[PDB]
Amino acid sequence: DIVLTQSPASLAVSLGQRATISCRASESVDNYGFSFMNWFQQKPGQPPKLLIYAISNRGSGVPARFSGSGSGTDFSLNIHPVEEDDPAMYFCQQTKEVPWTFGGGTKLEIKRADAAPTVSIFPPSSEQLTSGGASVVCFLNNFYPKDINVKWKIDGSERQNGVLNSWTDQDSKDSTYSMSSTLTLTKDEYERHNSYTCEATHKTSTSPIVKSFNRN
Amino acid sequence: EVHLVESGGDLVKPGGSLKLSCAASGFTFSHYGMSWVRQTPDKRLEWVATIGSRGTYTHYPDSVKGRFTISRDNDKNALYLQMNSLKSEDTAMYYCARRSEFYYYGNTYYYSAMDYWGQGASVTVSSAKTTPPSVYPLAPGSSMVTLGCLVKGYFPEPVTVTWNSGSLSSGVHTFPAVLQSDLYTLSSSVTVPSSTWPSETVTCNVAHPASSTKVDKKIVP
Amino acid sequence: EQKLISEEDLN
Repeated sequence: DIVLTQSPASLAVSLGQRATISCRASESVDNYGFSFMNWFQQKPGQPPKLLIYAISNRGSGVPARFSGSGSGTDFSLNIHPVEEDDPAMYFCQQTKEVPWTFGGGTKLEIKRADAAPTVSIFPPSSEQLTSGGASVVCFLNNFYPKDINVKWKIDGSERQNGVLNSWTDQDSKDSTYSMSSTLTLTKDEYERHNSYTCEATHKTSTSPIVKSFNRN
Repeated sequence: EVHLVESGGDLVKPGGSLKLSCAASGFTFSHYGMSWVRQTPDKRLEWVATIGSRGTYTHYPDSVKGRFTISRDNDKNALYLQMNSLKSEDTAMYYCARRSEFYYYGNTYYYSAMDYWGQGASVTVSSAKTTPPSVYPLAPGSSMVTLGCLVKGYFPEPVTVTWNSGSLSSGVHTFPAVLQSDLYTLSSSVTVPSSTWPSETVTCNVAHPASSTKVDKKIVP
Repeated sequence: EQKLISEEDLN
């Protein structure tokens, strides 16, 4: 086996700037004058797409913004300038011999201006309720950077059980991230207490953004 | 133009078997060698199989060596992947791809450049039972409003969420499902103007192919 | 020149 090491693991670049992802190989991929180095672009929810083949050849429909360079055991992908459409996963594959191994992948994100999250809080649904269930959903949408924190307070006290968090990938239109937090409780445990609060703390402020509701 | 469509994805208990098919079109199938590449939850892509154009030469990585076998029917423009003795580790997204060789300055070389891929076929190897999900609407507690759908207690992945059958695309956020003691759960949120809702309907379409499910929960105030 | 091709155009 010939394993490839991709660096960095992730990357944040402003619009118009240059993005430079590297790929290093175990053994030499050179041969006949070229190298079996290939780059793919995988946007979330989609199958990887061929970007480059044989070190520097662009795939069909791949703009000159993308270029490959390198020889022997060292190669890199270059994107200049970077556009809104690029945030995605990038792998470097080798085909000089079986197995044809893919690099670990490099995540590319657009670096933009900070944005405060838009918080919403939803009470268990009438159905989930008359089923013996109670889940409080809290949405923290379109914010930047990715790093954020949420806390759940019931009648004024943090809670660290029954909470499920899920982040979306960087949006392509507004480069913002979103997160979903869900507090799941029993119907009686829910009717027991009364005031449920969702508390977010983002770099865009020291004062937490809180949203809540009374079971009343 | 070039179109590859996969099928046959499903849940399978360990030691089982599955046969993935890949419908090819928009190019002379018989002139190219196809392949199969799978991707696990950790995102890593792993080449699994490849067959020659005529379908005489085939090869696999020590990974699925002996359990998998690639085949093709050029008369039916189709690629196949038979999987046996399925481990849980084989759970992943399976893609088929066309291969192209290389023309380097006046000579030709086998290259194995996968220039086209199918949408993929999710394959899960787990002893766990198949459970439809529970679809719960999420409306505001008390110029724009955010709504959402809750999808809890289903297995295995995946499920497909949609709002107003695709009419609502922007302002939507469908989050990755989370694993909780052999039961995934995920939510989706859509933000729209207070003008369209509740003045106009807002419904999410969910679907679990693993258990032939398909719920359409209209969100109500 | 550099380009991808079918296995058939290979020989």
